[PDB]
Amino acid sequence: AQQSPYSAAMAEQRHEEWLRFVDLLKNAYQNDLHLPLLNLMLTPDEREALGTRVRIVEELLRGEMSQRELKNELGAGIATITRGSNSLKAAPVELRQWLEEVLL
Amino acid sequence: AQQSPYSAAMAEQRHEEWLRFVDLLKNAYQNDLHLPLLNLMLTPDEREALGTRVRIVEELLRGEMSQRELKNELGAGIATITRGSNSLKAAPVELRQWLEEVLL
Amino acid sequence: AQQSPYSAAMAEQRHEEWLRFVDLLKNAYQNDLHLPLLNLMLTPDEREALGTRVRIVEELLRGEMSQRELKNELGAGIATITRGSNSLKAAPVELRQWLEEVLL
Amino acid sequence: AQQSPYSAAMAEQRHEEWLRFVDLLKNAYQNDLHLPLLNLMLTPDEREALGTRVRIVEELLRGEMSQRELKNELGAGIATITRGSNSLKAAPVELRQWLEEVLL
DNA sequence: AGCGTACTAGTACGCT
DNA sequence: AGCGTACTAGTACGCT
Ligand SMILES: N[C@@H](Cc1c[nH]c2ccccc12)C(=O)O
Ligand SMILES: N[C@@H](Cc1c[nH]c2ccccc12)C(=O)O
Ligand SMILES: N[C@@H](Cc1c[nH]c2ccccc12)C(=O)O
Ligand SMILES: N[C@@H](Cc1c[nH]c2ccccc12)C(=O)O
Repeated sequence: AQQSPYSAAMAEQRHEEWLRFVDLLKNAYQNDLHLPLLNLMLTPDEREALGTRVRIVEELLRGEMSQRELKNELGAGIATITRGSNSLKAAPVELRQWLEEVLL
Repeated sequence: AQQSPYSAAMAEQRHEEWLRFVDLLKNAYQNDLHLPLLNLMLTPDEREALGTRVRIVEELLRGEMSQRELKNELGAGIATITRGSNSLKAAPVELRQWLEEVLL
Repeated sequence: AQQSPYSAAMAEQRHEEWLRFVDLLKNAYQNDLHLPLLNLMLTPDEREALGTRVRIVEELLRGEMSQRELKNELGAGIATITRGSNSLKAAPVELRQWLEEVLL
Repeated sequence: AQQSPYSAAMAEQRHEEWLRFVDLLKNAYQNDLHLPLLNLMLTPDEREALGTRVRIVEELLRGEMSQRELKNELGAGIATITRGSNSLKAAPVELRQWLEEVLL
């Protein structure tokens, strides 16, 4: 939400800035300053939502439990598992297969 | 927005789920799959908000422009600059001083 | 609003000046002069904002009403409840659990 | 600032709530939870402003330096010393004289 | 359906 | 005079 422009016009300024973040975080990891950087850059709520999403993504690829079970284990809405499910469908083959290795 | 509990109870699990994210992303960067991973894990809006926060944090450390100017440059609400400002106050000395190197 | 520095520089002096306040107020309570001391030391507006914050913090721990409700009851902006909410998230376990005793 | 009503009407709700704070802090001091309580209740900026005010009040009573000097030592505006000066004028005799003991 | 929370809008006010 | 920041207004959006 950033006053939703859907405008091809400047959805561009708010991407090169995102890449600047991606790069800075990159250095942070290398200097071991990623944790405080992520504490500075994300809110507590964002960090938690992210915790849940990795579990969802992991378990989905794992496929050892129905989505209804996953939702119970995590205390999540089913909508949130579907978001992971559809996103995963769109992820590149490379990413999906690398995830099934590290995450499994 | 996950049933806000402040609950000493399990803010640890979701916290441990969050650390699982931190580690995975760590690997992603190392394997050069961070970009799609972050495209899979965050929504377009989160990516953008993050772009703006790096700018805010950078310009605040830089301290060459008032916050009223920063707000006009970024098209942000003053409240968002204050969140960065207060957060920065809370950041570790280590982090603030490294940011002022890479980010300046 | 005192020349926001984040400056490792002297955030200790002003911090040590702040601790001088904490100790003086301590004495005030013990001698029953806290009320005028607090009338001397804070402005009318700070006292009032503080009244609203205790309510927010109390009601959030209590967790019996939604934040939309809290906001109407108190005539506050939602942003002010979120500040309380996030602040509470960061409070030590000792504090949150004692608050839930005296404040509930 | 709380949308400035000057209205004798409800400047009252936003006083009994303030007394609730004064009382809660009281307990906090007794149980040694005043520090985290004050970290939860005040913003960083409020704590710092408070450090400066105690110094101002102490030094004014002390009267060993002109106000122009005080201002330099503290890096304060002269307006801020005048607020202290005028407030001190209005403080009860009891308070002023107790201050001159503990603070001097 | 409801709820928590980050955000752009634009104020007041304590400070230097 | 200028500046930092807490606030009421009311949005969007991720969540359960
Ligand atoms: N940790 C910050 C995250 C944040 C939100 N908005 C920001 C703007 C700038 C920098 C950081 C932030 C917070 O919880 O408030
Ligand atoms: N890219 C995903 C991000 C996401 C949101 N919720 C999720 C839950 C699980 C995994 C990913 C997500 C999206 O925009 O929808
Ligand atoms: N420490 C809190 C102080 C605060 C501001 N607004 C609040 C509302 C409720 C409770 C605490 C607060 C902060 O800096 O944000
Ligand atoms: N009661 C004082 C609070 C105050 C503001 N600035 C100060 C400076 C010094 C001492 C007290 C103060 C007032 O409303 O003005």
